[PDB]
Amino acid sequence: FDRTAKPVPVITSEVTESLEDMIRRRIQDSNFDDLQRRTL
Amino acid sequence: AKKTRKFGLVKRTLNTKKTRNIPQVSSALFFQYNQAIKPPYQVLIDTNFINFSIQKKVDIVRGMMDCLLAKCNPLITDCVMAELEKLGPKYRIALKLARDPRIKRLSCSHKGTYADDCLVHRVLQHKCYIVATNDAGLKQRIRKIPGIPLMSVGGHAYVIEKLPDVF
Amino acid sequence: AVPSVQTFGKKKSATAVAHVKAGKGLIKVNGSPITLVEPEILRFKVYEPLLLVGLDKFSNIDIRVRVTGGGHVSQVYAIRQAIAKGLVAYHQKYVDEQSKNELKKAFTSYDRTLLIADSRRPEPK
Amino acid sequence: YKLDVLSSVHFVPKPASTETPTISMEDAQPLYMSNASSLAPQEI
Amino acid sequence: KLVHDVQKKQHRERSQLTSRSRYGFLEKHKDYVKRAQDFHRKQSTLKV
Amino acid sequence: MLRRQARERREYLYRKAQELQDSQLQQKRQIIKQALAQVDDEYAATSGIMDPRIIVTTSRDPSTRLSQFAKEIKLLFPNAVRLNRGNYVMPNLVDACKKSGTTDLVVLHEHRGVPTSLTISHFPHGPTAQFSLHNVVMRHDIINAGNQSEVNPHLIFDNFTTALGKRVVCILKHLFNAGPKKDSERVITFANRGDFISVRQHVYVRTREGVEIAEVGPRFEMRLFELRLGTLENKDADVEWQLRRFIRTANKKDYL
Amino acid sequence: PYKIFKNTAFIKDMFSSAMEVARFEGAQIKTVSGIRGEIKRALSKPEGH
Amino acid sequence: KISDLENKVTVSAICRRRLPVIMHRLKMAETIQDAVKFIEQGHVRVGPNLINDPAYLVTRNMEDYVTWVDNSKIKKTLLRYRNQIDDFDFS
RNA sequence: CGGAAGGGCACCACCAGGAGUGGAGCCUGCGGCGCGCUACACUGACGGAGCCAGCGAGACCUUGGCCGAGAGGUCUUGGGAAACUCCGUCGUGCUGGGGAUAGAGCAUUGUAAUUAUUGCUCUUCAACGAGGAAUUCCUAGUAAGCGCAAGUCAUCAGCUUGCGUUGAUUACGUCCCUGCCCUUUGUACACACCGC
Ligand SMILES: [Zn+2]
Repeated sequence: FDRTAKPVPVITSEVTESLEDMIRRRIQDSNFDDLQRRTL
Repeated sequence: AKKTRKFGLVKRTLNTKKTRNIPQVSSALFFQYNQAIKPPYQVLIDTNFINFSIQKKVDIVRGMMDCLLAKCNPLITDCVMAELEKLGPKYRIALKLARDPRIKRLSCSHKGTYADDCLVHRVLQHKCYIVATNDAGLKQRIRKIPGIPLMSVGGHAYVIEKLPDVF
Repeated sequence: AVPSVQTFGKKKSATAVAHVKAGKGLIKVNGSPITLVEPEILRFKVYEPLLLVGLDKFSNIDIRVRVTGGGHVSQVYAIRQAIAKGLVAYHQKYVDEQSKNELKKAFTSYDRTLLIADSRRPEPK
Repeated sequence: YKLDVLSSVHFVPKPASTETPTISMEDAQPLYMSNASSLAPQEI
Repeated sequence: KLVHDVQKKQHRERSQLTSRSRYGFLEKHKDYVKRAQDFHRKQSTLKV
Repeated sequence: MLRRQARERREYLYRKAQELQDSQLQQKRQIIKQALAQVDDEYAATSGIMDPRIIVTTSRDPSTRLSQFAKEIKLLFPNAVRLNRGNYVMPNLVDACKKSGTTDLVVLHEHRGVPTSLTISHFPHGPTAQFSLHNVVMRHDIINAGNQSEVNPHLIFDNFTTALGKRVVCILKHLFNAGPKKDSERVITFANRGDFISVRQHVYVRTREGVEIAEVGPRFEMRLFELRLGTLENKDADVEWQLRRFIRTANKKDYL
Repeated sequence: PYKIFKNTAFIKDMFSSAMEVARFEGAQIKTVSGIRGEIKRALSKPEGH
Repeated sequence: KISDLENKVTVSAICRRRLPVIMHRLKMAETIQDAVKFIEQGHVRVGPNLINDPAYLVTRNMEDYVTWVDNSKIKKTLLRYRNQIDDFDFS
């Protein structure tokens, strides 16, 4: 039969591995959004 | 009359809301038939029709006779007469044709020279004539009125449009 | 018309409507006496303004009070506040402003919440 | 000035009226203090 | 154009069960959406 | 003051409609930026100017689990203050925090001690983001790992594509404190997939060669099921975005 | 359905067991008026409710 | 904008900024002429001070803070229709 | 890369308290861990008497009349919660606090009630005698307690969300510890201070 809505994803070691590698890339690059102070 | 007050008003509005005269049909008018046009015919001529008949060099009364397969009677009013008289010297030969004992002059009681208004008043008041023209906006006007025979000039001779008795 | 005033005592959810006029010395809590308040131990608490200021103008003056809303504590505090506000309104309007100032400063000396309301508005740190 | 007139509750008169040796009446100083005296030692 | 009466023929509708006749008049989409517009009108005027 | 706040709410709805028509005009004029060759209003007012202040609040009569959980929320959030809502009402609550002068509110809801709902309101008549949070993993639950560094953290947003996601990243960027240190040694992530944003605290260092992190703090999945223009104490203001559960494409459509 | 709320209904006599309800739970449902919804949670006190 | 000043400032803009239009706007009086009459009778007050001339443009704060003068018959019959008279404040 | 100084902050610190959990039973979320509910009686139990709110308005909810201890059912009619206050009874005994179990009986719903669907009546009267190791959390309408209403796209029904009532002890200081953070170029502008 059919379902009505998206399933809530359960989180696996491989998922958090891919995540933490993406984080490692973004922090090695040091590229991440920050709310920097408005100049002047 | 501030704009944000108007904004609040239209949002409130959406949230809340969520002697005459009728001219008779003529007695001579079956649904689009116009049974009142039988020989002899009674036709009404325009300046454009005159000048284009000169250009295509066709005869006026002989042309409408051969086009309409019977006898026909020509009419011009004082509006189109003064319109020819205003055109004047270059169409003096057109005035010479327009003055003729065989064409019967019809009088009018009008202020100005708008022969369009004159003739469209005539056809809105009579519905017994046949209009013979070449003009485009007036053609669309006599087209949007129903049950009336338009005959235009074009090609080698005249052409009838709305008359059911084409032959 | 009769010299009469109308005030309110307003606690947490308790509203008390008071109607005050010169009278014979009767106090009617919803048609019952002030000797017939409910919790039987806050009878002194509702008695407080009367014995604070004396009984004579209350002999002069008849008051009718009708109360809605609030628990018992809110109710009786709204009642005595309504009493003080109605009496100071009458003794301002129809009686002397000097005497009004006297009873006002005395009631402010003992307990201001009979006059003004206590709004426990919240605060964050 | 015009807007202060139209939006004022209290009276506001006209602002003002719009070579040769000329004297300045209002002094922004006590008029008898030396410039070196008004100068701070740090700033010199 | 090109269609049969056996194709456009008929699509009838069945009724409420004879055992659930205590709660009659089975609701269909048309009665549902009209109930919906009336309830939305009441909701909107309550909002006003 | 009722007249004042009503005038501010009217101007707020007018300004949001103006931002709306200007955004549609921006989509219209996007075609000419290629032919030849922005934060919100209430977050544009105080983007990097003022430090925010957030009040975290329980719904009502909470469990100890919710107590410690909102405590952990405060621990993750700079300039965050606890509130045990006991016999407090919604309107007087929002009005009292408006009286105090406040940036943002986060109030929590649950079922049987299990946190499952989080709503964030912007106090200067700002928008509200309504989330269902489920997959809660608490530091209290896991271990006595110590304490958070509580330095102004670094932010990592992932998979923010639509302008709805742009409004989201604006709101989260502005709820976190302005002007971080370049060497802020704790970093937060914003990991989006399948319309399920999920977050974990991360302290991090760079090695002799690469980088090394530690996941710490909380760990869960939330999902924005609503965004309203007005505040939460409205319950009637115009919804800016509504989730459609009962539709054809519901288990398939992304960003809705 | 034998008990209804705003956007909520309590439905009996569809399953024999709450185990059957849990085998078919979290699921897309619709009804004869055409309208959509979802079966979410079994009722514990009766079996197929 | 700058076109808002080069175009939109009107005699009608300053006229709705005028006081009795604001009274009729906040529905102090049902009609603007009755608002003018209330202005003449001084049954209103504009923040700290009451007023008597209709020829008044009101700053936005005083628009938020304008009302009737105290112990006025008009506000008293307001509280009489609402049946909420509080003679303690000589309302 | 390290050390040192100075300053600030913290119911993850100090300090004063409070309240639970963990002990018994029941419910419920996790694989033996967690969240709640009821008790352990005298500030208590029981019986009369009095009665004070608010949130909530998409064959249904009902004023009244009838009998039946009750549960209940019947005919008609339209589209005011508990805790609380007074009196009385009981009295320190796992006692009358506690109601777990079991039997018996009577009613309603349902084809059918049987494995009591459900309520009521009487009899049976267990554990629990204030909760170790510990645990948490907190500074005012706060904790807490009480009851009321709605389920209004996520999630919820021995459950969530609103609402009212009553209503406190102790701090409101400190970095002494536990940390954690900032500074160690006045840079800036008077006067003063300071001066690797
Ligand atoms: Zn004519």
